[PDB]
Amino acid sequence: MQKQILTSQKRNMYILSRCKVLVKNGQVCHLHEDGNVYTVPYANTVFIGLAEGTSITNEAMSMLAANGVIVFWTKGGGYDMFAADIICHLPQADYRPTKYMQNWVRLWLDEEKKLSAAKEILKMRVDSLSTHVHDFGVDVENKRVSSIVNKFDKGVTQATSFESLLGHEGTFVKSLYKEYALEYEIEFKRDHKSADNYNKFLTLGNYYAYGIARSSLWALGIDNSFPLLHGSTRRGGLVFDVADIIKTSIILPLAFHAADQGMSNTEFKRSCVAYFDKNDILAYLINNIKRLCME
Amino acid sequence: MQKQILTSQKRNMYILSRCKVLVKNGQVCHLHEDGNVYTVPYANTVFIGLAEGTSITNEAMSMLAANGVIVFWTKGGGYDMFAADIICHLPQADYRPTKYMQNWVRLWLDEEKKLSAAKEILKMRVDSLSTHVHDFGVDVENKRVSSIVNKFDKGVTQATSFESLLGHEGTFVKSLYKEYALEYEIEFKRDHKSADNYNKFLTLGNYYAYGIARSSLWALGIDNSFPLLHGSTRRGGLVFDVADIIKTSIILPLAFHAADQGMSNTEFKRSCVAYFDKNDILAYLINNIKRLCME
Amino acid sequence: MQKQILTSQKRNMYILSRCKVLVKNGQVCHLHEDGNVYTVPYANTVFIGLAEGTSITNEAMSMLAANGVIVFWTKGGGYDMFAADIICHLPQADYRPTKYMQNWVRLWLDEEKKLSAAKEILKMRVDSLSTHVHDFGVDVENKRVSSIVNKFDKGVTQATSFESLLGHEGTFVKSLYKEYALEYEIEFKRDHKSADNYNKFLTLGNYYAYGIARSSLWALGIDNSFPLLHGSTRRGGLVFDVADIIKTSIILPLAFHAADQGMSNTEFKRSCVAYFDKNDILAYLINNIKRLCME
Amino acid sequence: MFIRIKCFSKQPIAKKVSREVSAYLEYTGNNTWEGHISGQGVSNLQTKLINVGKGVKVVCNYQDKVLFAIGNVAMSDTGSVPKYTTKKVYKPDDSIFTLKQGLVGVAALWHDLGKANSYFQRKLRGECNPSDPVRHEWVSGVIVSTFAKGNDWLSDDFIIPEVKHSDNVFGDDQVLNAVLWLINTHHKKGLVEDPIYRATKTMFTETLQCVNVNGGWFNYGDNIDECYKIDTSFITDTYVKQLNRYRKKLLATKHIWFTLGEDQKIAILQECRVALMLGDSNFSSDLIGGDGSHLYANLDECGNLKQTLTQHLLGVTDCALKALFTINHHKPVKANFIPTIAEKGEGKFAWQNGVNMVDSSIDNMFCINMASTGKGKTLANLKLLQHFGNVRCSFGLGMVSLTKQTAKQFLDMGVDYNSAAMVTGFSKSRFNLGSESLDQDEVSVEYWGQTSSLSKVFPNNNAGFKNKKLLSAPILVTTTDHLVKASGVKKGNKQMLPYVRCMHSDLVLDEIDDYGIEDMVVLARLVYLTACYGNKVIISSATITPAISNIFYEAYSSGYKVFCANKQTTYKGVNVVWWDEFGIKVEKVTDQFSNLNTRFVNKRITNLLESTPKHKALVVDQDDNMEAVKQSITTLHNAHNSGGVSFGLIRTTTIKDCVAVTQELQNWETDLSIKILCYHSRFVGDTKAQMEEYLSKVLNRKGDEYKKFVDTTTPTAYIVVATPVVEVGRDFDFDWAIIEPSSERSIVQCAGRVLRHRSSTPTTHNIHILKYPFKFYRNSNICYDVAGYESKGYKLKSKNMLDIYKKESIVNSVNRLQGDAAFYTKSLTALEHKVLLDKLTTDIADTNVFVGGWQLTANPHEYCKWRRGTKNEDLVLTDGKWSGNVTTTKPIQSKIWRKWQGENGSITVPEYLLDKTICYNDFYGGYEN
DNA sequence: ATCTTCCCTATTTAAATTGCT
DNA sequence: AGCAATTTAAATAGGGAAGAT
Ligand SMILES: [Mn+2]
Ligand SMILES: [Mn+2]
Repeated sequence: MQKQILTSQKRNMYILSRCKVLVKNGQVCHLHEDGNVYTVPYANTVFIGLAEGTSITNEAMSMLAANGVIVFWTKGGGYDMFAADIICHLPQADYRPTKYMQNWVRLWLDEEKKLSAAKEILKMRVDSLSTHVHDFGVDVENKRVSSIVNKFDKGVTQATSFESLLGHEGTFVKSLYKEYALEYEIEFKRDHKSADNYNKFLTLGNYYAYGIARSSLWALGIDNSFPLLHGSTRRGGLVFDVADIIKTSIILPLAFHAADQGMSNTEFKRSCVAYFDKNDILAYLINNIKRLCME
Repeated sequence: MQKQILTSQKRNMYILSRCKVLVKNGQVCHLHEDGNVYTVPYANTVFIGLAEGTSITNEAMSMLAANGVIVFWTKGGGYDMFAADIICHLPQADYRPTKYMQNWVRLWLDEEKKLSAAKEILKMRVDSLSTHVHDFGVDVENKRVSSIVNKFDKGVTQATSFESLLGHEGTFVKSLYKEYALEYEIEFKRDHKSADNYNKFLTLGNYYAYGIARSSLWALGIDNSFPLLHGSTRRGGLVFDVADIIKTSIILPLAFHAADQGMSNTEFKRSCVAYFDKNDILAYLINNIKRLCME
Repeated sequence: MQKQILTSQKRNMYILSRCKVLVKNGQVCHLHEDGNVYTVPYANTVFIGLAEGTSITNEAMSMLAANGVIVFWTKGGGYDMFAADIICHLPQADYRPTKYMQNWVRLWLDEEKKLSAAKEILKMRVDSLSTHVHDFGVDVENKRVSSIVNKFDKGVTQATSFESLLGHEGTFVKSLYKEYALEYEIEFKRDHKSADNYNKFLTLGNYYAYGIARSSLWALGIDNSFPLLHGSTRRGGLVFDVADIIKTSIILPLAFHAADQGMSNTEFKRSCVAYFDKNDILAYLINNIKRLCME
Repeated sequence: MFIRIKCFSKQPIAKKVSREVSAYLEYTGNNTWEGHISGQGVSNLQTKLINVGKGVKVVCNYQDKVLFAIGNVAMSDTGSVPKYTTKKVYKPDDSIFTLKQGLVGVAALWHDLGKANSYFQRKLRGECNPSDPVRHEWVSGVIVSTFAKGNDWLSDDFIIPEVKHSDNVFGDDQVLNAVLWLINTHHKKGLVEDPIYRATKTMFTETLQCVNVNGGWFNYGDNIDECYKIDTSFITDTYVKQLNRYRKKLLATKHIWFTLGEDQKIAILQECRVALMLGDSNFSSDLIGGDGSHLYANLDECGNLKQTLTQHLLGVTDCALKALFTINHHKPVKANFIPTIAEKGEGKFAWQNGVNMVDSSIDNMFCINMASTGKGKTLANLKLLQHFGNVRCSFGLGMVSLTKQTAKQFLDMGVDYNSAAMVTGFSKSRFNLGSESLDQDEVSVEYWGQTSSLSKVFPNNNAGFKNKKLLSAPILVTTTDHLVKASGVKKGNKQMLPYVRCMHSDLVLDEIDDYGIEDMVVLARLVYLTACYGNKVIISSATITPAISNIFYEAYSSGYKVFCANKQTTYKGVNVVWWDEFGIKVEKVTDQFSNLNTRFVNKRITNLLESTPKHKALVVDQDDNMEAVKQSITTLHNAHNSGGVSFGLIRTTTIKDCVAVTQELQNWETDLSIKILCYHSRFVGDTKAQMEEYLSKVLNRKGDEYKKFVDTTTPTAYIVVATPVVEVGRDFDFDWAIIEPSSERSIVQCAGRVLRHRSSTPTTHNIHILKYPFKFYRNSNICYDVAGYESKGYKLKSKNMLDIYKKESIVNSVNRLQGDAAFYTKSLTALEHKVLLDKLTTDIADTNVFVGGWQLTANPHEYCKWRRGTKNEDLVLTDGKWSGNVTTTKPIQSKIWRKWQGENGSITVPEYLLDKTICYNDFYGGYEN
């Protein structure tokens, strides 16, 4: 494996569905019931999600974890309404760098430093918006998005608690959900259990940003049991805290565009790889979480 | 095959080998090598392990995680785990780090509890030596070994700094190395690069010790970035610090016996996991970490 | 062959260099002087070209002609200023549509009608500029380009003789070539016997526009032997009017961009395919001669 | 258009497809081509890649979606191009496939035991009547029933016992009864004449016990004793071991048979019967040559003795087993990814982006497309089919010309003949004249296409042109009668081809309201059968009645229950997609369909009502409808005209009514310049077709091209007197219409023939409804039964349309969309809705839609007849000379605007009017004079 | 069970030669 | 000179069995 592609420099990501994942001739490959064995670039894979009807052997996990691939399952607590337990195995056989845990927990225990870090990660939402622009959807520089970003920053500046924070999240996300919906001419209510494409593509992008966020966390050694946002509806830990940096900048525009431009699940999945490697979002989140812990 | 490991008091770390785990008639079972299905009771197990030759499916994964049975992927033997998720307080109701984890963090932070816990980990390492008495190895009650034990006890009790504890730990470890070299009629000097039987057998036994200490640290949710003796820049130093407890008590006599009789590596693996299963070495490490972190 | 792809929707486009063009096992291909046999898609080829060291056979030429692929030979220029003579095999075995040739003849024989067609075709290059705007190079709607095409349109409106058209043709070519030179910050002189990349990329685009123009003329049955613009300098046939309608709109900015970015000739071949395919320049030329013929 | 073609092929079928795919694309190496080409280039590449032979393994990708997949190449489920491809994948408790295998194998080794009687031997040799007294399927059933009553029929030695004449062979054992029904109905289903049995029998065996020998098998019955004296020469090696292995297969799997539901048993036994006729006809079609003598089954074309009964039974068994395997394990060939569909709809097609609100991964879908006409309904149906992936559908439409219109839309938008197959099974002689080269129309019958793998299990490699177009079509744009035979037939093997067609393909039925009530019943039977195999039903009807939409949903729900419990999956419900031009709504509906459907209907009504009223109808007060037609023509010309020129449509009910209105209007003295056309259906091939093309080109009002097909310079009243042939499938736009009332859906449809293309609102009134139908003067007891849902069981208390309709009313689909069961005896709309819920009900009855227990019998194909019409004999005009009692006559030549002459063709005359001369005429076709 | 190595197993591609036009 | 028929042979794919963890 020589040096092994840095995990920020891995570009392939997969969520396999209705297959038996195994190893043939040393190959991570998923076999469907039609007799088709598709290989996976395991030394270049960021994550492999496993949907319903999936199965994986031991050796496939053995040479995915040796190559640093995070494997999660989309069922269990994967109904995304409670978002309690998306079953997500990490490769902890590799002994990770430690200093990001140290600076992360120094700021975690200190509640005032946790509050300030939460504000930085809430500002990372609008930072993501500005950095990652899309040319097939909402312009970030129009009056509504600039007004709501200004309102979000002036609310999160004067914030006092995590209950006040939970509320600012409600506003940003819900109103960005809505602002897209009115510009995409669709009455839209976010529902993880909804059948319309505007929600199934959104849940697929939720799993994709879950994988990117969890790979960015594990890269630095950061776990999930140390979240910055505490609330009643914020069950799920730090992986959703990192992942909702890039809902409204990446996952939500791609999902809305996909649904509006009638993409299929496969091409939305691919549009997600194209945006996650063209702008290098994994290295973005990894470097930005280094900025978050730092001292 | 089916293997039971007691870990804390009542929950059992099940290890499954050469079997296909799925859902039959609404509950999790597994077809084994002999073509006979075996079910699993949800009440008596929390950790379930997937050894070599083992595949699990998606709805089995989901129903296992919905019953509080949290799954990990391991190399065959049950003490070489490479893939898992993080223990919470409850798997479905909430997401909080375990009390053990938080206690460890707090103890590590304040300098006095970190020094006291470093002294305590070496106290229990001397306890481990006596507790796990071998047959082929040297007598722990022998006058030279007891003199080394009392020298280590005096040195740990009278020390006020970590580098003194590192020098004393190295003196104790290599003094036990010298004692076992005096037993087995050889000039033994500990180097990882040597290709002789004693050094490489001790190296792969140390890797087994790192694996079982990693399982013990994971099973209480203790993260791999808070070492007691080793430095903050040492990657996975807590695995090495916990494995130090059983490196000179269990791994060293088994490795020197293995190099004395000169048998091959797989049967040394089966001797190591037989000693782990017979005397509940993982349960000893689990109770050790509970007594360290609870204080 | 059912409905052979209408010539205007034929897409492939080559100039073959240092290879003998033959037929293997059914398909037309070209074999270079190292053993490499690359197939030609003759059913979708617009034209092929033959550079130095090329040699086509009989049944290959037949399979190109019966499918309707116009074939020329690039070399033959022997003067100091002019692309002298390009030898071009017309597929006349396909019997052509007739009344478009009758319309071209009824405008060619009447001198005032030829002058009127000369007028509209001189402003056709002006509207070509306006329609086909590249992303690189100059912007068409700047003050200098609009001033020179306005002076060109004002002068060609009041023109009454073909020698005045030739003079205004010369000032137009000098104006564009030099403005592109200014943009790309180079000194430019159009010599077909020059080693500078802005020149032989322009001769390669001369060959490309020649092939496009004979395919457009042959698609409506128009011969090269009816030049509506004629003179001492301008003696090439109708190909030197329907070929340089699209110099300063398509080829010359593409040639300057290819000589500015400076990779090999193959990126220029593929860029000519890409722009002649994306904007449908062949169908655009055919439809323009269509609205010429019936007016 | 940029495509990429990859080859999976072995042989030199990686070589002689390489010539064609290297004629159109550049070679990127490693048997992969990639390049730019046009859509017609894609069509040419398809046509010369499929025709080059069998074994072509080609996958094409346009951008990243798969364009096409030649063969049964697995290609892409998620990623594309597998690698270590293999066999052995899932191996489940398949259960019901083992059940179908055991039933088909056990029955197929027993399906022709009854040819061993001496009567069938002298029938094949030819010294007696070729029609048996009792059919050999019933004799074999008697053999199997007697063997089951004597010995244990599942695990014993066979030995054929001494059998007698039995009136019934059906007992109580559910599995034996399944085998007996498969044996007896391997040629035709039993027919039950009994009214009490038809009234009460519902279950599987409880209906099957009423299937006696008198239901078609017992022809005449004088040589019964010779028909039941039987030899036992079948006891050989391979027959006995095949019977033993299949009987034990059934023995091992019949434990899951009792865990099935009634719906399952019916659908599974229908599949078993279809596979059994497939194997039987496949082995009966080919000539095997060899024989072991002393017993025979079939005859060749020369009448010689061939196909001895032991190897005939063995061949029918293996062919039916192979039929079952290929029909139960097929990944069928789907259509191309049409690139002109997937982009956005613009303007009035902007509602077609409702497919971006539907899930692309749903296994089932029940679309109710309530969008109005002119919005591109069929294009939206194709868009909905392509939203889930590649398309495999059967566009079943009424009329030949509507299938032609949908085919022409499919051709000019994006679909070639490698994916589309227009099927009209009559070979009409309506050709396009003027210019063959400058046509750019007249969609024809070629189907370059791709032959499916199911053709090898059909008799004699399916058939020639027609059945190859039926079975192998990815998209089958067909007349509907090539699909309604899937639910079952009286006599023969005509069920299997639409059955196997609808098994692996979706079903798209457009404007189902124009069909008859029994036609809609058998269409919802087809919907249930299509949903039985997980395919998706798209219904596209704007004027849907809740009753219809409900019973079609319930048919789809019973079918999806069959499909859900067939694959041992828990039934979550049906993905219902309500759709119109104002929105879409996708809900997982397992119950409470009625409130959601009526809420969508009310939302569509409120989205129709705030728009401007386009059809204001006034019911006239003038009793006599002749002079009511006169006064209404004068009034609506004086109110609705385009500079003195107006177009009127006199919609009447029947043909002699049409010629009565025409002959009155021609003799009507007025200052108006009336120019009269007759537009009914009784016309000769030439004349009729000519009327169609003229009317379609003069009533086109999207542009002013019609000003040149009529004399619009002089103020003229262009009047078209027509029967209900104008209100179905005609893209006509009249300035105004005068309607003889027959049904309310006729009112809504003839409102749709007025201002269909324009958007200008009428000021006063554009429809004048007559006071009475003309049958009031002929039958005052019942007058609306002709072209209406009035009948002898549903009689209006009053026939006055002031009593049964609003005097001033904005006519739209709202009255049909709402649904009212109360006051059906004195309003037309509630009369309509009543009948629709009282015939298409959620019962099984015998002529109903949930039919269970009777699918086993021939009853739903006899008492519910698709296109039930009158006797209908055809008087044929041959070169100007008529055949029967026709007598050409001369029309009134007063106001005829256009009259086309005819020389060939045929007219369809009911047997009632055959008694007298139909008196064919050049202007108006058939009448009573 | 999973996966690997190896032995059939023959099925499957590539080259080679050579009259024939 | 391209091709076709037709041999000849090298290699590719797969299935079964046995040995490892
Ligand atoms: Mn028969
Ligand atoms: Mn038969």
